[PDB]
Formats: sequence, C-alpha cells, structure tokens
Amino acid sequence: MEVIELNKCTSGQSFEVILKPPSDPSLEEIQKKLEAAEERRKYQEAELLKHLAE
Amino acid sequence: MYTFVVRDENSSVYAEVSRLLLATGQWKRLRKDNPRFNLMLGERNRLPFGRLGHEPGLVQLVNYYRGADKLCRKASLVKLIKTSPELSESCTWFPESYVIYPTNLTDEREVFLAAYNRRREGREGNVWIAKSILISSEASELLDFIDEQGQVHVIQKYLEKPLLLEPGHRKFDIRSWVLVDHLYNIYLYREGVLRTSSEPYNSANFQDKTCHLTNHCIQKEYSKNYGRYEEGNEMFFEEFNQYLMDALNTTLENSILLQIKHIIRSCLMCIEPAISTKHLHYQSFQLFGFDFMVDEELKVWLIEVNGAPACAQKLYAELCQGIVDVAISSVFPLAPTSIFIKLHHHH
Amino acid sequence: MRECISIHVGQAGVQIGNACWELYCLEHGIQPDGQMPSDKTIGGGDDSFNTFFSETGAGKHVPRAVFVDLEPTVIDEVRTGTYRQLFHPEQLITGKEDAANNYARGHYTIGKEIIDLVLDRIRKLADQCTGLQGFLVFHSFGGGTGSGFTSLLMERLSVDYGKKSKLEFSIYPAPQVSTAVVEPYNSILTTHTTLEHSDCAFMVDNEAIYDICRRNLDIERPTYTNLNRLISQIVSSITASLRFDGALNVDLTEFQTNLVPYPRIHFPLATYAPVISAEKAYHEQLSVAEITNACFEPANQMVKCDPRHGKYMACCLLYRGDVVPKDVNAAIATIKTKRSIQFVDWCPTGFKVGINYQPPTVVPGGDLAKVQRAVCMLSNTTAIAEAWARLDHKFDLMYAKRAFVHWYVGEGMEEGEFSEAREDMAALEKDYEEVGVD
Amino acid sequence: MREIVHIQAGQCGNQIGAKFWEVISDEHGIDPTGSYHGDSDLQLERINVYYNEATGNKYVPRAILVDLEPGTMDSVRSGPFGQIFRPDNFVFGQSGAGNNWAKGHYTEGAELVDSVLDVVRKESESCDCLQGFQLTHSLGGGTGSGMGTLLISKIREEYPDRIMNTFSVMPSPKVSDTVVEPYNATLSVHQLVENTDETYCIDNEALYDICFRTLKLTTPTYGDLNHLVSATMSGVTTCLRFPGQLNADLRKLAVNMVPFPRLHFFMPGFAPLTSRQQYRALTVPELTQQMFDSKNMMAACDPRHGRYLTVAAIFRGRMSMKEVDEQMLNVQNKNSSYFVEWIPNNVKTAVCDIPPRGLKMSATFIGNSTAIQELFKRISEQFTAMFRRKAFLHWYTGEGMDEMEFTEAESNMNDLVSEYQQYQD
Ligand SMILES: Nc1nc2c(ncn2[C@@H]2O[C@H](COP(=O)(O)OP(=O)(O)OP(=O)(O)O)[C@@H](O)[C@H]2O)c(=O)[nH]1
Ligand SMILES: Nc1ncnc2c1ncn2[C@@H]1O[C@H](COP(=O)(O)OP(=O)(O)CP(=O)(O)O)[C@@H](O)[C@H]1O
Ligand SMILES: Nc1nc2c(ncn2[C@@H]2O[C@H](COP(=O)(O)OP(=O)(O)O)[C@@H](O)[C@H]2O)c(=O)[nH]1
Ligand SMILES: CN(C)C(=O)c1ccc(F)cc1Br
Ligand SMILES: [Ca+2]
Ligand SMILES: [Ca+2]
Ligand SMILES: [Ca+2]
Ligand SMILES: [Mg+2]
Ligand SMILES: [Mg+2]
Ligand SMILES: [Mg+2]
Repeated sequence: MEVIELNKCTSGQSFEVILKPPSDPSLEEIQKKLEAAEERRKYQEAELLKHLAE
Repeated sequence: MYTFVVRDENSSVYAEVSRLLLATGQWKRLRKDNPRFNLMLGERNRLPFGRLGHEPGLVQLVNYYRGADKLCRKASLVKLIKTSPELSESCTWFPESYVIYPTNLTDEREVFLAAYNRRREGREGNVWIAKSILISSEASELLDFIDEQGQVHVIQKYLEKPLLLEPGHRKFDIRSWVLVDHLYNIYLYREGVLRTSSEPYNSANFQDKTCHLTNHCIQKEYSKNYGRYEEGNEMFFEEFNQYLMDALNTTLENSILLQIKHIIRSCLMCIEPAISTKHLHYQSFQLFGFDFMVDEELKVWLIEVNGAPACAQKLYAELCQGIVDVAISSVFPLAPTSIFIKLHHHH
Repeated sequence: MRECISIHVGQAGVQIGNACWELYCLEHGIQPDGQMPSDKTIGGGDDSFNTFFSETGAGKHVPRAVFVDLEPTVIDEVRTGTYRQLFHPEQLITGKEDAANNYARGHYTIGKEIIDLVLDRIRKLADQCTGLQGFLVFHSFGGGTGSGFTSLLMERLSVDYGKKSKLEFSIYPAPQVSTAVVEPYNSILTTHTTLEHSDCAFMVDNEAIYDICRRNLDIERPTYTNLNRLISQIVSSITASLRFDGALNVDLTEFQTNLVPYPRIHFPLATYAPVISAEKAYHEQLSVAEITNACFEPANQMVKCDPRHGKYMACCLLYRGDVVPKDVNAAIATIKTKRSIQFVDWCPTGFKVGINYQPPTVVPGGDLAKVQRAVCMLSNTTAIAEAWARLDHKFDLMYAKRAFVHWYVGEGMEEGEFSEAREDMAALEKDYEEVGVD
Repeated sequence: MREIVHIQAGQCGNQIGAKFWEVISDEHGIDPTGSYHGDSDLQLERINVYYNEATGNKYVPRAILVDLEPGTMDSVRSGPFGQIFRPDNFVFGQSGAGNNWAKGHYTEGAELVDSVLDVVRKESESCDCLQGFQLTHSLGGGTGSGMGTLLISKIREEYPDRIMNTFSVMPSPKVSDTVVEPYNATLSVHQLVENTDETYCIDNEALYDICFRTLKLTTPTYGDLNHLVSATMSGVTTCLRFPGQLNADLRKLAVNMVPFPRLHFFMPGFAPLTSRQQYRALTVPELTQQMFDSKNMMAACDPRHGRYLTVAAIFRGRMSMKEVDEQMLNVQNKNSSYFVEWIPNNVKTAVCDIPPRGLKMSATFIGNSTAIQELFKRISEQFTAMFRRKAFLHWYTGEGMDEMEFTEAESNMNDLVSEYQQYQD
C-alpha cells in the first residue's frame, strides 16, 4: 500500500497507489471505396431503368 | 403465464422440473433459442450468462451461479480452500490436498514431496489418492501416473481409517443436496443418501479399487455383491440413523449432520461476495451435491462438490417439487413442513 | 495549453453535446451570451478552460465544438435554444434528409457528398489551435448518421490529423429507447471501420442510463432530456482533467497511456455515483468509502455486466468534491478485502486517482441533486465484452436470414463488408477472452 | 420540411382519399375553405407534410385526384371539403375504364397518364425535400388498379430514389362489383411487388365483416367501409403528421418494416371498434387486446396462421406511457410463438398526445405478417378458377393483351405466396 507521485494544486490533487506489482487507408484509398459504391448504385439504377424501358 | 426454455436435455433432475412446471398449467415452454423467457435451464459448459437480464419487462432467472465452478472443480476447490482466509490452509474438515500439473505443461509438486517425506519418516500412514483414479502408498507411482495423462490432477490424503458398516466391513460416502435460491438462503435437503460399497474394506491391497471407490457406477459394474445389503447400494437416513443408534449409541444429527451443515455453510458463505446475484440484472440459483467422508472417529471430511449432480431414484419426486416451491415460485408465484433445513448466516 | 475539438454527429451526438456544453458553461461560470466574468484576460489566455473554449475580442467564450447532422430538425434546436449565442453558424452543419437508420447511407451515399464540408469547418477550428491535442467524438451506434458518417469522418481525421488522438463517447443501442430494428448491423459496421481509428472509447448503454433514471431518480418513463443530463455528468467528470488545473489526464494522450495498454481493447467501463433524486426530502450525504464502494456495483455502471468475472487492465478514480487522499486510500483497503478484483498478471494492481475540489455542478431544475462529493471510475475490464456478445448475437440472428441486408446493398455497400465486419468482432471477442479467462 | 405527395385514382381511390382528407383536415384544424382554426401549435408543427401553404394563411392539400370518368370526382368537388382541393389537381377523362385493368394500364389510361405526371412534377418541384408518394386506390376496378399501377411505374422512373407508398383495397366476392375483380387485382399485385416500398392491404371482406359482426350494421355500405379506412389511414400517418421521432421518415419506416424487398404488404388494424356503450372509457389493456385481435384487423387474415416479421404500434391520447410499454411487453411475452425469433425486438411502439376526433384514446396496428399470404391465396384461387377456362378474357385480349401476360401474373403471385411461406417456418 504505497502512495507515489502526489501532485497538489489549488483546484485539487492527484496521486497513484500500487497495491501489488505485476508478474491506415490513405486519401486515395478512401476516395476509391466511396467511388466504388457509387458505381454499384449507378449500375443498379441503370439496370432498373433498363427494366423500365423494356 | 410464465415462460421458460431448456438447454440441457441430459439433465435428469430438471427434466422432472420441466414436467412439473407444465403440469401447473401456468408455465409455457419455448424453443431453446428464444430470448423472451422468464426462466432458463442452461447448458452445463459455457452457459451464456452475459446475455441474461437484457430483455425489457422480463425478470429472468437461471439455474447456475456464475463462477461456482471455483467450488465444483477438483483443482479449483483445492486452490479455493488454501487461499481463502475464511477456510485457511489449516482447515480441519478437508483432506490435505495438493494441485499437481503434469510435466508436459501454480504447481505444488515439491510441496507435496516435503509433506510426503515427513510422513514416511514418522512411521505414519502414507497412502495418497490421485484424481481429476489411482491409490498408492509410493510417491513414485502417484506422480508417474499423472504424467501419463494431460490434464490437471489433485493428490490428497487417503482416509486410511474410514468408517465401516456392519455387517459387511464396507466403505461408503454421503451425498447431501443443497439448494441456494436468489436470496442466497442455504436450504439443505432433509433426505441424503449413502452410496455404499458392497465389498469388505481391505487396506492391504489398493490395486483392486472395488472396495475403495463408492461411486454408483463402479459398484454396479465392478462389484459382485451389488444390492446385497441395501437396494442399489443406497441406504437412506432413516435406516442409517437406526443403525447408528443400535451400534454406536448416537444419532445421525449429532454425529455427522452437524459437521455437514457446518461445511456447507463455510463453503457457500466463502464465495458469496463472488457469485451473489443480489444486485445483478438477473437472478441465479443452483442445486449442489456435496460428497462427504466419515472416518472411524466420526469426523466428517469434504471430498468434492458437484455442480450438476443427479438424485437418488426414490427422492426425485419430493425434491424436484421442492425446487419449484423455494426457488421458482418464490420468484414467479403461482395463482409443509418444508422439506429443507434453512442454514441461517450473515450475508 | 493545448486545445481539444469536440465533434457531435447525429441526433444522439448533438443532443448529448447540447447537454454537456450546457454543463461546461455552468461549471466554468460562462453565461449563455458567452461572457465569463471570472476570466480576467479579455479575449486571450492559456488557462485550463481554454482547452475547450476560444475567446473573442468582445469577450465571448466560444466552444471548440462542431455539430453535424444529416437532417436539420435536431440541430435547429441548438440554433434557437438557450445557448444559441455560444456558437456561430459555421459550427453547426445540417443536411436536408437523413440516413434512415442505414449505415451504408450515412457512410457512402450521403456521407460522400458532405465529408469535404465537415473537414473544412473542422480545419477552421484547428486553425485557431496553437497545439491541438485531438478530438472528442460523440455519436450513437444505431443511427445511420452516428454510425455510418462517424466511421467515415474517423477515417478522414486519421489522414488530415495523423499524430492527433481521437476519443469516442458512443451510445450502445438499447431496445427500451429505440424504434430501429437494424441497429445491431450499424453498431457492428461502425465498430469495425472505426476500431483502428479510435484511441479510447467510452460506451454508454442506454439500458444502463435508463434503469439508473428509473431506479435512482424515480422517473417512470424517462425522456432523452433525463438521459442526456445524466450522461453529460459522466462526460463532465471524464473531461474535467482537461478543463481544470491538475496533473492526471492533463491531455488526451494520457487517456490511452493510463487506460489502454492493448490497442484494440480501448473500451473502458465507466461507473458513477452517487445519483440522488432532486425531489427527495433530503438525503444523507455519502462518505468517500460509501461512494467508492458503490463503484463496484453493477447498478451504476454505464454498461451492465459483471466485472467480478473479468480481469482489470487499468483503473482510474476521478473524485469531485470534499475528498482527500487519506480517505480515498482508506476505502480502497476495505474494498480489496471484500470485493473480487482480479488483475491481469502483466499489469500492476494499482489505482491512479485524481481529485477536483469543486463538487459536481447540477443543472438548475434538472433531475439530479447537489452532493458534496462524488466519484467516477474508469476501469478497463474484460467484462465489458459481454456487451459485444449480446450485440454480436443479435447480428448473427438477422444476418443468418440476410434480413434488411438489401437496404445496405441498395446504397452501394457490398454484402461482404457485413461478414468482414462481423469477423472483426469475432476477433475482438477472442482478444478479450485470451486476456481474461484462464 | 419533409413533404409527401398524395395521389388518389378511380372511384374507390377518390372516395376513400376524399374521406381521408376529411379526417386529417379536421385533426389539423383546417376547415373546408383552407383556413386554420385549431387551438394547439402541435397541429401546425408538421402541417407542411400533407398541406401546402398558399396566400392568406391558406392550407391547400398536396393531393392529385385522378380518374377516367368525371362522375366520382364531381362528387368530391361538391362534397364536404371538395372546395379545399386545388382546382388544377383534378385530372380526369371521359372514356371510363369499364372495370378493365387493360384499359386503365395500356389504352385509355395511357392517353391520360402524361398529364397526371405533369401535375405530380409540378407539386414535387415546389417541395423543399420530398419524402415520397402515397397512393390510395382499389385493385379490382380498372382505373385505380390499371392506371394507378401505371402511375407508380412511371413515378418510380422519374423519381427512382423516393418512397412509393400505397393504400390498396383488395376485392372480395362478398363485396363484388364485377366478376373480373380477381383478374384486375392479380395483375396489379405484381406491379406493387416490384415498384412499391409499402402497401397497406385492406380487404373489403374484412371491412364488411367488421361492420356486420363487430359494429352491428345490418346493411353496410361503401360509405361505412370508407369510414374505417379513414380512421385507419389517419392512424398509420400519425407518425408523420405530428411531433413524433419514433417512425419519422417514410424511408426510416420502410427500413424498419421491410426485411426483404418483396415482402412489404402490411396488415393494418384499428381500435377501438364500438357500436352505438360507446361513451365508456377504454383502458390501455383493452386497447392492446383488441389491437392485436384478428377481428380488429382489416386484411381478413388470421395472424395466428402465420408469423409477424415486424410490428409497429401507435397509441394516441393522454395515457400512461409506462402502462403502454408494460402492456406491449405483455402481448409479446404471452404470444412469442407468433413473432419470428430471428429479428430481435421486431415490435416498436409510438405514442401521440392528440387523439382522433371523438375518442379519449385509440391505437393503430401495422403488421408485416406472413399470414398476409392467405389474402394472395384467395385472389390466386379466384383468378385460376376463371383463367383455366379463359372466361371473360376477351375484355382484355380485345385491348391488346395476350394470354401469356395472364399466365405470368399468375406465376408471379404464386411465387409471392411461396416466398411468404419459407419465412413462416
Ligand atoms: N442517450 C441518448 N440516446 C439517443 C439520443 N438520441 C438518439 N439516441 C439513440 O440513438 C439511436 C438512434 O440513433 P440516432 O442518433 O437517432 O440516429 P442519427 O445519428 O440521427 O442518424 P439517422 O439514422 O440519419 O437519423 C437510438 O438507439 C436511440 O436510443 C439521445 O438524445 N440520448
Ligand atoms: N481422500 C480420500 N479418502 C477416501 N476416499 C476417497 C478420497 N478421495 C476420493 N475417495 C473416494 O472416491 C469416491 C469419490 O471420487 P470423486 O468424487 O473424486 O470422483 P467423481 O467426482 O468422478 C465421483 P462423484 O462426482 O459422483 O462424487 C468416493 O467414493 C470416495 O470413497
Ligand atoms: N372500400 C371501398 N371499396 C370500394 C369503393 N368503391 C369501389 N370499391 C371496390 O373497388 C373495386 C372496384 O374498383 P373501382 O374503384 O370501381 O375501379 P375504378 O374504375 O378504377 O374506379 C370493387 O372491388 C369494389 O368493392 C368504396 O367506396 N370503398
Ligand atoms: C354492389 N356492392 C358490392 C355493394 O353495394 C356493397 C357495398 C358495400 C358493402 F359493404 C356491401 C355491398 Br353488397
Ligand atoms: Ca481568457
Ligand atoms: Ca490514428
Ligand atoms: Ca381516345
Ligand atoms: Mg465429478
Ligand atoms: Mg436523425
Ligand atoms: Mg366502380
């Protein structure tokens, strides 16, 4: 039961107590993910319109 | 209209409970994966406790205390007793035991040898038993037998002076069923059993394990006197109580029952702050089977604790109905002379 | 002095942000008009509250916050609310139609056409910081904007602000206050694409905030107002060290150091007490030992679980009020002899403790009562994995039948990103079990 | 500002729609001339969802009245609120549809469709942000069925990313105008499967049995059936017309109710249903026992014959919200065998403070139930009973159709029945 690193200031104080010792995607790659899904929405809507034309 | 689910088809006890619940016309069974349940009869291993108590408007109840395996595991029980101050290492009702890991994997190998070399030096009885079965008086054979396996084992003192019933000169054990409800009241079933051995006890031959092991499956398989003295090697408290009065001039209550009720308390009270569901989002309750040994001095020792025990055929009806009264109906009341003995304590 | 920029995404993020900045103002003595009488440096200064508030020559104290919603109804409450004068219009960003509780819609369809705008508004708040620490991100799991747009914003913040830290205040979905069925999907989608981008995440399960309101505050059916005023209390306690003089958790970097030794396991459990009803006749004030002993009750945890069957990796105790170290240590001793606190064998069994003498501030007319002392415990327990288990289980139940899956594929997302996301959670759950169970 | 565009087509379509605007117009404090005279700001909060604001504080519904004969729409213009509808929004012909789907979809209707879309486009162009469309119509007639679905097919072409919502009246031999109603309905159902996000099925037989058995009406009339649809339409739209964050958007609602693109046919229900013992206050438990009861459902389907994929409830009135949750959780927990267990929490409840006209409190039921397959089974059975003999086919082949297209409509709806069947297990 030890108390170390006791810091005291006007608004409070903090300390530590030890009971026991121990024993990314770049900018290019995100714009591609976004533009890839946008392309699958376009292809799905094109196939929808193609269906409506028929 | 209460609802429950079943996730353990192999449980002979709760199989009866499920039958009695439906016989009340007030309980409905659901599929084993439907989460809208009041009561769960969960699987033995890897029960999904983390998913309980999260269904709004439902007060859920389960039949296994999370973390009770600390008490119902061979190596766990030993570790619990020697570490918990409530039990201390100097506990007088638990055989001197040691946890021994196989050499192909803490471990109390050297601690066991010291207490072993002390006994062989003092001319005392030095017969130990390994389990997780082998009985031997040589430290070389006990350890060598554990290395041939691959799981944790426990070596504890073998009671060389067990109490022997007469006629017969045979060993035996005592099984007591204890039920713990959601309020952590410790109810002890008024009816126990003695799974007796139909073979005379012989202390000069630990090679034949038919007279030393009192298990119901070993007596009904490797014993040639099964069912001779009592039906199914199961003498109940009435007969065993009459025997104690005729031969030893004492009662089952005073000689053995007091020690049993004390052991059950010290074990369950010990872990209460660890498994209690008093402020949990769900509620727990579990049925336990304590296995006790009695020596020729009428001292009770604790062998192991079963977390998924079975019941004697004759006592299925009386007990299962009692599980519905104090554990289930006390939470989901329906629209005596209790068959239990409450063991009061300080929570 | 280093600045902290707060980002509120979606309805839940915005309303909660509205209750925190309301609370920040009452604490630092800031009025609705942004004026601060106690600040003697007019339009300048590097005080501890300047980490969250910038100043104008006219003396206005402007939060370092940015609010983002794909629909204007919720943010419009801010533009006309009590604290309308605090923010300028740039800080409030609103769209025209939301994501309909569809992660794919907030991330891909709608997110792509608004992402560059948010960054630009954030870049403006960064251009005022002399040493930006990082960002505090408030959002929900279930909402399509809070889940879908957040993961995208997180990906982009790791690109524009690489060395900067990023903390989350996430809202776990609870059926008692939600009308969306697909919130598991969104929760598991966002947690996958956000994991490697958040340094520390505080999950608040609505189920926990809900029952804490009903049980302690005697609110039969709590509203979001009730939930948010409580949630902002926890937030205030966790961010206090950044806004006040002190030596513990003095910047966002100290949160990862003191709370997350393993990166993927960056979800500390929060516990708070006491929560006392204001309508009570008058309550007996709890001591240090009694409120500390309460931090180990499942009843006042932000996520309902059983820490007794887990293993702690770190632990902080933030005290606010009439508290002194002598009392803190005393309670800890007594608790170790009673409770079950199992640490991992590769971490010390210690407690970092901070104390702020100012007691917790309460919103006039709110639901909470004024207490003389209170504590908030941040403990990294493997027991929080229970939340992931429940959530993952629900995910499996629907995905097995591909239920609702078409709404996500219809917005451009690939069905594979579902399993790929779910496999990441399966890995997250295993890392917890490898560290907790024996 | 999330605007909806209403469209009613045909005899049934317009009379029902007409009463619909009569019912909600009363709730929003709008008089037959367009002026507001309510007393609560809640009435105007979401007023621009179904109404347009003209000059002088006038509120003009955002509705388009469509029909191929002038008869029915002349009645609306001279009905109670007829003066309130925009004059230009009356688009009608003179040929009539003769209760023929082919005429409404290919010949007569095709000549008038372009001009109806000219008005829809004019309403959308003014919308700050359009949620989607909602269409009232019947399926057994020729105009609202044949031309109605034609409008949907063309609306989805011009607005492919908007929600298409419909209140469809299913024909029943017990309430039958012509014997070709199964033909007409079977042909529309395929269109709704493809081009609608949500369709509130309303079986006229259920409406009849409700008026005869529950409401004790000796001789029911179309007007009586329409009263129910009004009260039901006013109900399901409460989420959208008042300050409620439970199911705000049409897309949000669709996202929470439709787990699969084709199974979007809902069973609506209403409570209370009391005969003139009408002044009795109705407790929350009673509202919930009736709301789920089949005799309060308007699809003529027995939910206990199938399973619920999703369920939305709406409670209107000053009541105990805690008591609402309790009773809703009670219904689920007492009959969890009829809710699929592979969709967690598929029952959501919304509360609204403003009750309908003349009720201390009421509830509206919206159910995506696999039992709806019983409805499509009756239709497909009546369709086949005739199509096997080619009976009455000339009315259609004479309009340019082939027996092939009939065989496909048949097979397309037998597939819909099979789809509802694999998910009921
Ligand atoms: N604690 C709390 N939770 C909230 C609040 N608002 C919404 N939620 C929760 O957030 C979840 C839904 O997420 P939302 O924030 O509404 O979604 P969104 O960010 O607006 O995104 P959209 O889908 O586009 O509307 C539900 O589970 C709600 O319980 C709030 O103010 N406080
Ligand atoms: N230290 C000891 N002294 C005397 N007998 C012992 C003993 N340890 C074990 N036994 C014998 O072993 C039997 C119990 O074995 P144990 O319980 O360890 O195995 P097990 O768990 O597979 C049987 P069960 O679970 O049904 O009680 C008893 O009949 C007892 O006689
Ligand atoms: N509920 C209801 N159903 C109607 C009404 N009028 C007609 N129907 C039903 O609609 C079908 C006839 O469709 P109809 O509207 O006449 O076709 P239209 O030519 O497009 O107008 C029949 O099955 C009728 O039962 C009405 O006022 N109310
Ligand atoms: C011709 N016909 C269907 C009707 O006049 C009618 C209308 C409504 C109703 F409920 C019952 C009947 Br019958
Ligand atoms: Ca200053
Ligand atoms: Ca980073
Ligand atoms: Ca012509
Ligand atoms: Mg055993
Ligand atoms: Mg929203
Ligand atoms: Mg007609």
